Amino acid sequence: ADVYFKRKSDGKLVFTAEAQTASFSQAISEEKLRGGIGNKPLYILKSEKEINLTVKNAFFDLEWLAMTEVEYRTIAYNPDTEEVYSDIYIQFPNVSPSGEFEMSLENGNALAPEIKFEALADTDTDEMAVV
Amino acid sequence: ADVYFKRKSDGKLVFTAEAQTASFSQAISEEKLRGGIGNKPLYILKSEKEINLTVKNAFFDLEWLAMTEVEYRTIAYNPDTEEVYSDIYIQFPNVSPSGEFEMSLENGNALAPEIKFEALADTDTDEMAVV
Amino acid sequence: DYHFEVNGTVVRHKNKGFGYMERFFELKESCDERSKLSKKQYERFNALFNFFEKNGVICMAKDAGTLNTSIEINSLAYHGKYDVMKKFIEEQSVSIEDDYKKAFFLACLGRWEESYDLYSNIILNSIDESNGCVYYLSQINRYRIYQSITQAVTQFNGLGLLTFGRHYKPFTDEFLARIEREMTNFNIDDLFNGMPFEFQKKYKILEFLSDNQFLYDDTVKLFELTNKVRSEMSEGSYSFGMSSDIVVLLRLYDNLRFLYENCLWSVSFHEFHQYIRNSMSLLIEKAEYERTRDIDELGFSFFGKKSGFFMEYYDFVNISRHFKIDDIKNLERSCSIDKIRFGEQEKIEEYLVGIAEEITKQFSANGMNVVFYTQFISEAKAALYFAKYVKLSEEGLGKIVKALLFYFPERDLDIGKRYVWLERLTKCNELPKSIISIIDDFLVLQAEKHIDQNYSEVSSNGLYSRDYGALIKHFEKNFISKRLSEITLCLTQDKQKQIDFLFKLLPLLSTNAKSHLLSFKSVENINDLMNGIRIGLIDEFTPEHEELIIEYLETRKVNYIVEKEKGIQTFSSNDYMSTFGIWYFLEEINNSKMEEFIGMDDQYDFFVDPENFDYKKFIPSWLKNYNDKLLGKIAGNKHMKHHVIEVLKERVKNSNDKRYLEILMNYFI
Amino acid sequence: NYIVEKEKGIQTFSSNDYMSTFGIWYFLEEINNSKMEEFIGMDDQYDFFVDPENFDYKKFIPSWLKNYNDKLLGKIAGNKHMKHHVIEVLKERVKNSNDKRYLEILMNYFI
Amino acid sequence: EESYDLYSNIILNSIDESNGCVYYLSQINRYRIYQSITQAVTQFNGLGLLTFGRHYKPFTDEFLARIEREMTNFNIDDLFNGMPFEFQKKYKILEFLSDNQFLYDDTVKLFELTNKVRSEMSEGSYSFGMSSDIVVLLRLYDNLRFLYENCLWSVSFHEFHQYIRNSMSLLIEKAEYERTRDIDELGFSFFGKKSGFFMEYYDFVNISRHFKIDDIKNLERSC
Repeated sequence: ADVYFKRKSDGKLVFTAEAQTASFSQAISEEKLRGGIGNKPLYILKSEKEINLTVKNAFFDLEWLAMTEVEYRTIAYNPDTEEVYSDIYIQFPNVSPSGEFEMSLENGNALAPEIKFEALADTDTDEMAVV
Repeated sequence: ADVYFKRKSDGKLVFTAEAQTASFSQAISEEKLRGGIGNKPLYILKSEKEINLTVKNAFFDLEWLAMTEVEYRTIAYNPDTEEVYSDIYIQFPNVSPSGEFEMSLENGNALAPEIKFEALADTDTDEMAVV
Repeated sequence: DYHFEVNGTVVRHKNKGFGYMERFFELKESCDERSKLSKKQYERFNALFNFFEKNGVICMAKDAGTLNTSIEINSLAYHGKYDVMKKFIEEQSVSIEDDYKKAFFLACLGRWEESYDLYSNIILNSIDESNGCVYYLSQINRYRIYQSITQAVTQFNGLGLLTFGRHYKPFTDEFLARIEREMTNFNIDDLFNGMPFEFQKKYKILEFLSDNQFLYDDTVKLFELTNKVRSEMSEGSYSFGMSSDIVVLLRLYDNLRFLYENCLWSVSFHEFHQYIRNSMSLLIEKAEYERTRDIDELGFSFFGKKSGFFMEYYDFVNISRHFKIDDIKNLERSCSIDKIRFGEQEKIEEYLVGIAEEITKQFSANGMNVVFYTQFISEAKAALYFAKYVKLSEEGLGKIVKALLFYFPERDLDIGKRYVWLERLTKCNELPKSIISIIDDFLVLQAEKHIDQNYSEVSSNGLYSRDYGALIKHFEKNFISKRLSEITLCLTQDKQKQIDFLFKLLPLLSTNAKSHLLSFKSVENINDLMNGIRIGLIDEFTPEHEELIIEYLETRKVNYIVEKEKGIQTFSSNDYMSTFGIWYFLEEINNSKMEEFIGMDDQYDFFVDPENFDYKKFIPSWLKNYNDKLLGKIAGNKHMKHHVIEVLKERVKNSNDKRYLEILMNYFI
Repeated sequence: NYIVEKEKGIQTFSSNDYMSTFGIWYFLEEINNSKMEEFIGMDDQYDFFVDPENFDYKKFIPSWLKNYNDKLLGKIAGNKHMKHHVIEVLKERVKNSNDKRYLEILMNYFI
Repeated sequence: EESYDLYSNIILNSIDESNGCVYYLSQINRYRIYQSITQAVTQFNGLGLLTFGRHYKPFTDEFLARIEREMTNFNIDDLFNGMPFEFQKKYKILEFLSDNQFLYDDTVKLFELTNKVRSEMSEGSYSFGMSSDIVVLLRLYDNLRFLYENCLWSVSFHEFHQYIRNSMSLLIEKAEYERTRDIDELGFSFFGKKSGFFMEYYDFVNISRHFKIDDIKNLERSC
């Protein structure tokens, strides 16, 4: 389990770590404010998928530190020792850099903390790509 | 909710305390064993029901402590009568103590521990009689 | 400088200088580099290798690889080998450390006063040899065993007289005087500070044990991890990489090992019991959740396979030791432990039968160690209650069943309590004949206890020897108990209580014994009626019997009228009126006089007049007590189905109880 | 793309919300084209609605129902062939899963 | 930087009047604000520019150099012992403030109460008299008041946020279960006012300050 964080359209590596929490929260049809209810012309509204994902220990690129929107990929061949086939490159291209301060200070620094981040969307829904 | 642990033999209170928890267990383990399941010629409807009551600060009257099957009897009164008030005296004619050793001692203090006793039933289910 | 994770890996934390710890692991794989050191230096490296591998220290975090590891507890005390301790006390003295193990075994065995004396002898002999570590630990352990005896007599002084039926004084008043004198003005907080400094700088890792609230850093971390895990469970997040559930699992084992090893008496402390109880109960909760988890389209493939967590022998001991019977029930009602695989079952059965023989010796030969009994009955009960989830052999079950129905004191396990546990054992494996023989001997023993002729079967659950016969008849359709059969000739209207015993033990009696009973002893009051139905003696509402029910029903109104004038409302939980109503609900009994009775019991009015019954007073908990066929065929009728439907629809979203959900799924479709 | 994905030997299941609504359109009969029925394999939901009779219910995901509104669930309710399959999967995952949405779905239907 | 410099003046001018507590609290507060600055510069110079995108430098490099000068090799556990003996026996109430892990005894009781509360609500137990779900509310109010009074900077730390977040979430969950409960023949509402718990002003700000969108979302989906 590893994360390669790159700047989209720039290709520069941001940091490497290991993902610990992966969330794939599904859409909920409870709001009732979806619209087009009484008329019901056509069922078009699909899932408003929400996905959150974090990392363990970020190691930022030294070259990227010099000059002081972003893609991301992973590697996983652990199940059934299928390393030659069944490759899964979890590709969210427009992951949003997020995260909170969370001043704990009662354990000291733990290298890099758990960086919050989620995948955004664009004109065409490209939230997640297995390849 | 001040309880008075009475004695079945004579009536002298064993101790008095205030109620902490009164758990009326709502659970029946369905196992096709009770009743007349061999032939089923009628109905029984006698599922076991469990009642427990725990206190937090006993009294331990000295006269009973002199001599070094048991009951209890209590009242429940709230000054805010509001619109409904009643002289509810919950009492089980046969209750047996079931307090464990419960030695914690990490804080260094125990004071009056939580005395937990379990109600019983003899011949007909005369327990849980509010009278 | 370096942070040692609980998994086994290490990571630089404040090592701003050379990576010596990484260098040590750098030489771990390089054979030739180790030989390049001096002979003594190479010898030290070998010793550190033995220490690190025993302590579970693994290589650098970069070379993670497989990190799943099962810890082991070599301490005999944790395994409850009470027989081994008995001979371990009388092995004289080889070394102070060997005496330290003896003292810890002495405390666990229950001989606390002897254990306290042993701890007193340890500190006096620990002046030299620079062995302050055992002196340090014994000083704390002497304080803990001093604390334990103080509450023990306090429990005997208070809450002890009624529980045991009398007062017990395992410690002489002089001993209680002696222990407090030696413990005067002793504050344990500064023990690490108030003790020579060469220890203070070398054994710094032991500073966390001096304070009385030493069980705080782990519990706080467990509490934070519990919150972190519960957040994942609600949100359904997939724990990639190292997962907190594995972390807490490893942390408790390290805490369990570090305390049972090195002979720390705090292992029996309730906070440690609380620490383990909350630790494993969280693990059971996530194990149940993982099995009952939605298979999402994303992240379905991860490190965890199918049924990633397995119940092992060590977990069973912890469950059987650091849990109480009520908390186990909460675990059962929250998580179904029968679904999760129980590994190394053969390594658990000998522990269960091993705890049975200790029970057998305690309550059969002479007396029992009461101080040990209090500290052992909770573990003893928790082990037998949890035995339902493990397959057991015929020989293993026989000893446990013999222990269950022949040695447990009634003060902690009444007649009703044993049947609940008996059914658990009987449900796991089909009842063989050998177990029935032990059960049969139990019932006849109770009959012979009627010598005083004032003993009455009183049970907490309301279940009597009535249920033991039902279990026997359920598994063995035809079974006659000779011992009870022969007893009837000698009894001729002499012991009425023993006479009443036979009525509810009828299906195990012979043809001649049953003929002699009903010859002139039979049903007279309403109590024997439902007993006969459960027995099977009474099958139809004879005209005389229907008179008995309404006659008793008439009595209730006499008190009902008078209690209303003074505002009283008697609600004794006899539930007989509910039985009368359910019979009338199928018009199996057609007397109209009892239909006149109304406003007596809320359940009773439900059955007699279904349509016009005031459903606002209906209680859904009564539905848990009802049969299958009546609920199943009532669907579609809609005369009274619709009224209860409103309650049924409410319970699925209001309550998380699975029993309510099952009722609305199997029926009312 | 689907056929060429086997050139590299790896299959693709992209969580993009195009194929999902196409089967719903065919289920609602808002499209009446026979060409689109030939497309099988791209999305599990797509095969669930385009060809429900031969759809492999082992790949069914209960979360799909939470996305469907009352009408779509009402329309798929009582089809004499989905009704049998949808009831079985719902009964299994109303006890295992304690989400309140699953409870509501089972209660609005099969009364 | 101004707060650090100002806190230097409080301790510097507290030499006289034998205040003790004001000097002691400001000294602890000085370490707390310095602790916040340590990861403040760590989350700006470090972490690159991820949440923001432009390198903000709120504190000068000279300021970073000096603050470490005096703050090098500082241990807060001995600060209370480092205080004068007269203060030690006179202000012993503040003895646990020196500990970095002071948010442990309070959390342990809450964690102990949470297990008791969770077990109580699973079995349908009724908390007669001193209800175990009210003491936790009383405990957090004192912790919130005492921390916010006397002007302590520790209230902004993540560990304190965890204490309130876990304690307040349990109260919401318990209050949800209380109203959404089965009725028992013996467990009637003799004098209980149904839910009983009501969201006061002080309850809302606790949820609006210590919770997070990730944390609050699971609360909604559960209660």
